[PDB]
Amino acid sequence: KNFGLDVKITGESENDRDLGTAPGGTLNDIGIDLRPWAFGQWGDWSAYFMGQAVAATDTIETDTLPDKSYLAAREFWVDYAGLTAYPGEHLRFGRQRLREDSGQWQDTNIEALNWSFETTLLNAHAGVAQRFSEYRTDLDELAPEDKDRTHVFGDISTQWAPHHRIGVRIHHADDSGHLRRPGEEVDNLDKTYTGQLTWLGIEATGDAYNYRSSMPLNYWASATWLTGDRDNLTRIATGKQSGDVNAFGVDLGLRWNIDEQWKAGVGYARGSGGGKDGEEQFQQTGLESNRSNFTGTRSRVHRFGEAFRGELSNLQAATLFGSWQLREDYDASLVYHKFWRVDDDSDIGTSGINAALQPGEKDIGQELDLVVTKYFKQGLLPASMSQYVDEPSALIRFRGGLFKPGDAYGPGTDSTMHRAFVDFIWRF
Ligand SMILES: [Ca+2]
Repeated sequence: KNFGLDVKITGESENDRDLGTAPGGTLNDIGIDLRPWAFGQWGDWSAYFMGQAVAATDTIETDTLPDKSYLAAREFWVDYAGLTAYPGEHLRFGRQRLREDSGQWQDTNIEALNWSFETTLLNAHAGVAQRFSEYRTDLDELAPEDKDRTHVFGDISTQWAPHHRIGVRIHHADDSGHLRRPGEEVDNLDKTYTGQLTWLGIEATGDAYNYRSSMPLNYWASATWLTGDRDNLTRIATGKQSGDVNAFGVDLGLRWNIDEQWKAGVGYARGSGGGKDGEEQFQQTGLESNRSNFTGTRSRVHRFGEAFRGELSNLQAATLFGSWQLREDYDASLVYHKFWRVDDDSDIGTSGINAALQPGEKDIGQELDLVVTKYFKQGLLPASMSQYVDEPSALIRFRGGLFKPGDAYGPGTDSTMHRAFVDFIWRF
């Protein structure tokens, strides 16, 4: 198939993003999303384009990787698979899906040069990336954190025993911006800091993200060191405070495949925080979605809550989950989280909650998530297409989170909050 059209209809219900502390923050809306694509392959070469047309009753989210209507170019790349005789080896250039199984490093569409090498024994990847635009009719300027930020990254891992992998992973980001000079008026679209960061990681998995595992016990474990420096802006520009960064992040999980249908598991993750001038404040690459198959179903789930959508930054999370599935027809995940701040005086990086944290309070909150999918036989897509992980065929899916703020959110804030979606996907 050289041509296709992915059709997505979505309802999003959100209430209340700011927990009743500001105007807005709510949605209860519907949208249709059309994505015509073209694929072609000749010799060692291939090329790919995917566009996007969206019309919605309000500004809802139609993917998990501003006007009510817009057009976009999501993907456009050329690929060359002639460098070696390995079938799992190719080099890809242009705007593409950068993804890794945990989703905690990269899960995004971005302009890139990315080299992939996959074999039974050994997987490796290396690449560079940078955003130059959103390629959307409704956005004119990059987010400040993306402006002039380059990414270089790589990974290498081996399968040391059947279904068990271990490997290393690295990523580096350089903010080569010229922070607003002293005096000038700081724009909302201006950077809040610049610097250079390196993440060095080790990871071990045993069918961690394999929903068809032949093993009764699956696991994941990763440890990541973050080091570099930052120059932070101090609305008129007073100057900058430069400082080193040395921080740490970890993520652990166990999953028991009770039988072919039923699974249960637990998880823990921490990203350091605090220190002088935020020296020990861990943070992620900025390319991550934090979504994966950690509950052991075909459906991906936000590692840190559909609702809270925590970033691993001054953040501690404990997780409990069950999941069910029936062949390739259905799946469902039930997930419970509790969240804490590591340093009760610093912020917690990005989330799906826009409300101030009270100093001295560690109890961020807790959340219950439900994910339910029915898959249809029609629209079977080849595993080589990037959307395969989320939308391998036509399907209908419910994805929801209910968040209960803890003491870290003072009085005046709502006692409950939710974000929930229904997604319907059809493919022509
Ligand atoms: Ca509100």
